Amino acid sequence: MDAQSAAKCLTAVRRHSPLVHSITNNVVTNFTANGLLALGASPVMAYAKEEVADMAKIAGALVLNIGTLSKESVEAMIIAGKSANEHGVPVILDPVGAGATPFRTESARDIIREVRLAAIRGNAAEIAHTVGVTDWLIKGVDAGEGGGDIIRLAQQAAQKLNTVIAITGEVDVIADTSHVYTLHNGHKLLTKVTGAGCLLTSVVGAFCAVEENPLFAAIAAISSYGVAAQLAAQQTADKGPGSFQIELLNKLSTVTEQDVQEWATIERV
Amino acid sequence: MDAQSAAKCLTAVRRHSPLVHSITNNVVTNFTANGLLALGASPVMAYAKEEVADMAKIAGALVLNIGTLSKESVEAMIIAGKSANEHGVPVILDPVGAGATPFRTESARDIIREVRLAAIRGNAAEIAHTVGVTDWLIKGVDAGEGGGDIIRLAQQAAQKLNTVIAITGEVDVIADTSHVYTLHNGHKLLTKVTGAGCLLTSVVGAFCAVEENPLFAAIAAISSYGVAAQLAAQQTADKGPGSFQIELLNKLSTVTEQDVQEWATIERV
Amino acid sequence: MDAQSAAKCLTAVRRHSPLVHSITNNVVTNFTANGLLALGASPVMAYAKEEVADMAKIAGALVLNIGTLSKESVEAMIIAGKSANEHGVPVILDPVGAGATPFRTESARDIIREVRLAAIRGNAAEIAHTVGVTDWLIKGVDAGEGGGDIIRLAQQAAQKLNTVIAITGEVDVIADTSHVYTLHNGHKLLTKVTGAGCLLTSVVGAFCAVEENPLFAAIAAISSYGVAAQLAAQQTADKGPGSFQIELLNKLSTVTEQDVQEWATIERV
Ligand SMILES: Cc1ncsc1CCO
Ligand SMILES: Cc1ncsc1CCO
Ligand SMILES: Cc1ncsc1CCO
Repeated sequence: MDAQSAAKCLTAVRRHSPLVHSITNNVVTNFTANGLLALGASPVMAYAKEEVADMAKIAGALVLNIGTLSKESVEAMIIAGKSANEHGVPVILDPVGAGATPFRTESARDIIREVRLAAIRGNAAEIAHTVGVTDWLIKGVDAGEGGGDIIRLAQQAAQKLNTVIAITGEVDVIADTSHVYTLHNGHKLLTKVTGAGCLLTSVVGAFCAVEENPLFAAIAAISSYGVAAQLAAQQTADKGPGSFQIELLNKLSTVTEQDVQEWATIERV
Repeated sequence: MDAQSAAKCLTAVRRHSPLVHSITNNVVTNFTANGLLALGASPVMAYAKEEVADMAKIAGALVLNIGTLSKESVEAMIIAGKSANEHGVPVILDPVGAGATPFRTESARDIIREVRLAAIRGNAAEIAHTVGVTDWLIKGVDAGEGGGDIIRLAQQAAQKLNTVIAITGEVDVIADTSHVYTLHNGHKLLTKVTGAGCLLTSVVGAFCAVEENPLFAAIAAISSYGVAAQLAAQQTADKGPGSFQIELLNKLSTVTEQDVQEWATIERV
Repeated sequence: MDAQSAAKCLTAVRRHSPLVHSITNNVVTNFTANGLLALGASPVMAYAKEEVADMAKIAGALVLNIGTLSKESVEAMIIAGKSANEHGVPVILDPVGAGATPFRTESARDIIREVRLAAIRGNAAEIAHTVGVTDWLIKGVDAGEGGGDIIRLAQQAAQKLNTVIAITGEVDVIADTSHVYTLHNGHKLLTKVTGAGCLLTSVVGAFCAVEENPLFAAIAAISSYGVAAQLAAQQTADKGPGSFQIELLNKLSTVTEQDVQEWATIERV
């Protein structure tokens, strides 16, 4: 895929306005919903065991996030995932905090055993503890803590689970069983807005609802989000993280196809 | 009622600063509270069964919203409603998603059987499944999917439950047992801000706390909110949904009596 | 302590970026996290009984808030507090609504019996019902409902629990077993932003993670927050509470040491 192609998937999402069902944490519910609305999609949050199966079956995509998990919410995520798997609705997982505490690592591993996933998104450490692999990294600072080792972790995980693995960082690495790509987009102010990464996972869900190949959907989602963020930072930079949060939402609704073609960097490895 | 009268109820709300108790969904808690504070009221959220009855009895109004309901939260809403009914505190209901899943339709019907309501607010479909009536509509696009049929649904529901029914849309229809009105106010950017409709339901609650006739309170609440939204969009328009959300809050605190008299359209049918 | 000293603790917080674990209400989760990120700290929310002990032990500080409490969340706060007490992590408590309903007063008293606290923050009424003392006051209006009586309540509570007591109001009163101070900072627009007080409690937590004497940490935290708020209001004033919320976040990230030295008023009694 290329910048031109990613830009086309963005226009598709806006034309179809897919329904994205989220079972997420309570620190990012409002931001995630506002971001999806700004982008042009339709968000819906539902967590009760008596309704998740019914809501998941009528959605375009299902997004699972364990940020502030509980025994009952993990049980609901699995019931919802099974329902989506039965009706052909792509499911995306964000294993927030996997590795930080055993309860999170356990819940993450349980979900991947019971639900077939179209994609998994998180930092290096979160992905390694979820799949149970090697190569350890949190995010990195400068120079280079290892690029080939991250590329290797991504491919190994993707091959074992037969899904798409997107490891985010200053440089994004995305891969499926037989392909690997590195992405250069975004701005550091995204680290000062809670839920920024989570919103990205939901946007990936929106793109998967309109593009059949999950690898292409993920690449187009991450490239579009990153360009919106950079353009927002240019207008937001020395004002602060408060103004950036608001301008990010504005840009998610005004970013064009030409913008993505000009500022998104996609490289096949 | 007229624009002049609606404008007077707004000044009343600001003078009394009523305490509005909300039992709502976790996607709109922060926005709903900030909007009520901006308007000039006092919000309070409490959901535990061991305290809802005590909190409801000291409030000026009670607002129930099933956006992200659970078995226990529906039970709490009913305990709270019964307490308010015992101490003369008006109760308002927003049956979010009624009809979307059977669990939501069931919970909505259970609440209206056990609690006496001053008003119910939602779209056409939500109102029809909650009361169990005819006439089906989601929101409409252009031309006219039927105005008289919506007017009929509103009056039928209002007569059966002896309460006020407010069906929102590009054109708002409000009615009680013997009166019907259509309202023309607002801006479409309200559809790009999550919780915008919910905030409106809470504002109706604030107005009911200071005006004895619930039909008049609802008309004045919806007219004032809509004018604040239009004035915000004029200053927010080509910047985006992010800037609009912030300007809506600003306008809820600066909108005047003259503003409402000039831009709110109220028509008795 | 003085303005010069408080300013130094601010730079410390930004250099260390402490991890602050919050077990709080769902009306202020997003705002609290964004404020901590803006300030320069690292927030983490976790509420499940199967993980709070593990998360608390690796944090720099623990913050407990009963704003929208439940039977299970109070149980979790206590398990988390015990763990922090075992690993030397300072714990801060915000007894939101203590006195409003017996369930809140009871839960607040249970926490102070089971957990050793570095500090407690709330209004006069909340502090009196939590500790079970005299002197009653909500916030005050003008003239003077009693300054010496508030000073007395603070010292009595601090002596009995051997902790720091911070009673907020137009004038802030902070004290420990043998010292008392009054602080003059902030702006009234903080009352129009939900979670403003709660964010302050979390900021106190961030400062306690880097300064050994909790009294000094609290003084420096409250002075810095108040100066950021005043500077934001100067740029936000006649636009509204919406713009202020956003500018407050901006200022929490741009406020300097010189700013605090110039606009914070600290007086030892
Ligand atoms: C997006 C969303 N999901 C359940 S409630 C809600 C807020 C708008 O009612
Ligand atoms: C409005 C509200 N209700 C319970 S907590 C809260 C946030 C301010 O403490
Ligand atoms: C700060 C925070 N705590 C648990 S989830 C979360 C949102 C970012 O994932």
